[PDB]
Amino acid sequence: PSLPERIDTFTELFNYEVALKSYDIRILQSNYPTKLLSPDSLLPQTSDYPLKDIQQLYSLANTCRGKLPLSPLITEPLVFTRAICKGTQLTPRWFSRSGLIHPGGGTYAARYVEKYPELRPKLAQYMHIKERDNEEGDELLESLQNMDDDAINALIAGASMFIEGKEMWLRRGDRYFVFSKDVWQENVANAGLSYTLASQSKSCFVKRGNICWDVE
Repeated sequence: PSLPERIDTFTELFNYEVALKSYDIRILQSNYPTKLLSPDSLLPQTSDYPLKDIQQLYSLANTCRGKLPLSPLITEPLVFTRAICKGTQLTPRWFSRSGLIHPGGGTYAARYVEKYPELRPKLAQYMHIKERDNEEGDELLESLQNMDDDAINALIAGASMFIEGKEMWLRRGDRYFVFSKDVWQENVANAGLSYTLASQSKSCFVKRGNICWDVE
């Protein structure tokens, strides 16, 4: 049987009621916007802006005075930077409607809570998962925080499947189901498959998520 056919067989060998746990995808997406999951959100974003505007923004952040950047492209970072300077309240709705990510990398919310620590509980949901200490002991948040780049990027892409450490996540219907290796590795073998992780593969001809599939 063809490789895509064997991969279909594989997904059919699971009893989705034996999953270790599952998550509703719609709720995951509403709670964790792509930008709060992506590794690249932590890196500087200054390249998406005119250089002169970024230079003026840094001067404003560093001194709270000077000439104001004229690009319409810099409105949100300008409003944020001026708010810090002038002690202006930024509401949860402001963060929720924003682009979330500060030009310097990381989130508006994380910088705001660094200035006003009392707001950490109210604004945590607008911070990047890697900026959060999980003081709440939230199981899904902790699960997401433990994913390496290739796994979290598979999740961001809505991949049909991906390996997370020793567990496999499988999309079925409106949920992701998580299975133990006792189950999923047996099903690999019984579907007539073998696999390598994308980060380990030297040739990844048939890719799903971070999984490089081949025949057994």
